[PDB]
Amino acid sequence: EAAQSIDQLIKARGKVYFGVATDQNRLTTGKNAAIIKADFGMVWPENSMAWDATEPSQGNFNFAGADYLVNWAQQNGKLIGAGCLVWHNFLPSWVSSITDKNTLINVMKNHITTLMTRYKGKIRTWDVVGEAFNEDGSLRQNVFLNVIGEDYIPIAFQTARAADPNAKLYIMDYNLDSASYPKTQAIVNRVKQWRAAGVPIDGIGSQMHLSAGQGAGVLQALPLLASAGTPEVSILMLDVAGASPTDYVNVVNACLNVQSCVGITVMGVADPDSAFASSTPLLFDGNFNPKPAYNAIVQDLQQI
Ligand SMILES: O=[N+]([O-])c1ccc2nn[nH]c2c1
Repeated sequence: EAAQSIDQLIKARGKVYFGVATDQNRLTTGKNAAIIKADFGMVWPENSMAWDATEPSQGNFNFAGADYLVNWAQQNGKLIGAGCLVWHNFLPSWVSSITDKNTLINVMKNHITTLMTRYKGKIRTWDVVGEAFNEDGSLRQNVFLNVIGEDYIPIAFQTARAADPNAKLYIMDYNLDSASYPKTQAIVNRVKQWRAAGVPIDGIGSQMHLSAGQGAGVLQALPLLASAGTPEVSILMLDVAGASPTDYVNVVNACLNVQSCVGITVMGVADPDSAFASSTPLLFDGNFNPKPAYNAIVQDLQQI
C-alpha cells in the first residue's frame, strides 16, 4: 500500500528520521529487517554499544555486536545513533569500583574516545551522557558523580566532540514527560548552563517509556526541553503501555510541533521483543503486523 513508511512520511514533514533500536539478533529473526528497511530511517544498538558489552575489562573492547549493527545500517542506507557512553546502567564492576578521580576521568575518556573513534564519521547521534538526573532534579550520584564530581558531564561532552566532531552529542534521560516535573525543569536549566559554558551538548533526548495516557503531557514537555536551546531534541526509547493511538499520535505531534525535534526512535519493532511485552507497547504485534497505533501515526503524518 502507498505511503505506509513512517520514516518516509516524517521526512516529508521535514524531520530527519523515524528510528528504532535493534541489534544483530533482531535483524536475523522475525520480520525486523524487512520492517526496518521499509519503515524506519535510523537504527540504534538496543544493547551492543553498552559499556558492559563493549569494554568488559579495562581497556579491552568488544566491537563485534556494534560492528554488525553499523555495517547493516550502512548497507541498508540507515542513519545510526549510538549510546550510551556514560551512564549508570550496564557498568562493569571494574568501572564501578574505581575511586580515584583522575583514573575514572581517564577510563571514561578512553571509553568515549575508543568507541567514537572506531565509528568516526558514521554515527549521526551519540548519546554521550544518560540518566544523569535524580527525580528531584539533582544530579544522580552515580560512580562518575561520586568520584569525579559534576565535571564528568562537561568532560564527557568535550571528549566526545574531540573524538568525532561530526556527531551530534546528546544528553538523555527518562521521566522528562511532564512539563511540571522537577527532573524535566532541571535538565533544561542545567543544559542551558552547560551550553553557556561552551559544553558541546547538541541535543536532549527524551527516553519516552510511557504509561497509558502520558502522551498528552509530552505536548508540553517536549517544547520545554527544546527551550534549553540545544540545536536538536529527540524522542528516544519510545514505547507506550497499551499502545493507544492517542498516546502515540500525541507524541508524534509533539515532535512535529517542536522545530528542533529531529526525530523519534522507538524502543523496538514488535511487542514480544519488548522488555515490557505484557504491556504490548510497540507498533507491531507478535505476528509483525502493524497495530492501530502504527496506522494512526501514518494517518497523522500523511499530508498538494
Ligand atoms: O532510542 N533508543 O531506543 C535507544 C536505545 C538504546 C540507547 N542507548 N543509548 N541511546 C539509546 C537510544
